[PDB]
Amino acid sequence: LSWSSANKYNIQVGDIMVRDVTSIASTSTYGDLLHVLRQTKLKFFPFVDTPDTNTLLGSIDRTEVEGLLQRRISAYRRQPKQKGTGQVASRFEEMLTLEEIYRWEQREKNVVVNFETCRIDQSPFQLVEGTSLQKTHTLFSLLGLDRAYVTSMGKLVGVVALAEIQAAIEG
Amino acid sequence: LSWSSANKYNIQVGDIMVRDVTSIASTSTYGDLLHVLRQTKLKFFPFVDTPDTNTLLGSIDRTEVEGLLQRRISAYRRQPAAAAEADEEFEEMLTLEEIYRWEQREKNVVVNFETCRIDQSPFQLVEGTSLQKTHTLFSLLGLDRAYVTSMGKLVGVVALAEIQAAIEG
Repeated sequence: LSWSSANKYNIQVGDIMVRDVTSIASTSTYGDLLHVLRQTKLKFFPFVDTPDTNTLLGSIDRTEVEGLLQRRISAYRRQPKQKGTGQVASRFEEMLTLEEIYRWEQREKNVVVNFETCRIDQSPFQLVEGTSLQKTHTLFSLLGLDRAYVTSMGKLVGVVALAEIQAAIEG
Repeated sequence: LSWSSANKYNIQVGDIMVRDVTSIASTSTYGDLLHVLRQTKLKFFPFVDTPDTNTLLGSIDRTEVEGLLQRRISAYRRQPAAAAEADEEFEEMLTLEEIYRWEQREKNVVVNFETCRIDQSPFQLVEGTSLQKTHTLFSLLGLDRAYVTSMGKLVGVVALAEIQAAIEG
């Protein structure tokens, strides 16, 4: 003779995941890049199909985005005691001024970016909404992750950060 | 009428194993669970990876499945414990009409086999295996049903009944 019942916790990536993701799509412009760099602190972004479709194609590093932008800026002016100005005289020729870079983005702020010389990284996992907070935590622990992208059949749906996960697991 | 009159030779799990297994996968819903319970009489099922990949991760008991379902149902009518199911018209009891409505709403919700107990099999039974070795396997472990696998993948079920009969016919 016996009875039947029970209870439990039941949290999931979705009741933690941020649905407003700062992503970079193959259709974004150099203005989009500068924005992501200036308006965030993220060390990497999800590299999407298109802001509409949202097919997660991988992720791009901040240092990788900074590179594309640098290669562009330089490959544009590529023409081939006085007052001191501020300038990113990289390379080693003759101070490429800061006023120039300001005017640079004014001119190419809407030019779609060419992510060809850029390195997109493939994720070694798949994290879906239904996933339990415990399996999501174990995933982060075994791979040593800080941020993971939750997908839905290839499409970006949100971002989960280990911080948010731990806190949710303690609340 | 009917017909018959045959026999067998050097038989193997495969020439006996049922290839259409009723399994439970980690991706199945609560409807799948209610299905397996209402349409079968099995005491346990093979717990698979995905119905597609079919990695045999273990096996779930019927009582175990009934539990997960029970735990769901109750932890859906809000929060709280203490209330038996029942044919309506003694209070705070999940009425049978509610449970009906329950499966109508959670029928396609994938199940969380976390609170559930999955049992690891102590053996490996492959297709190439001879009907004599499979019988000895069942005999020593005292089995009724065994899952035949192919490199981790669920391939079919063999029942002791089927084995004995095969060994006599």
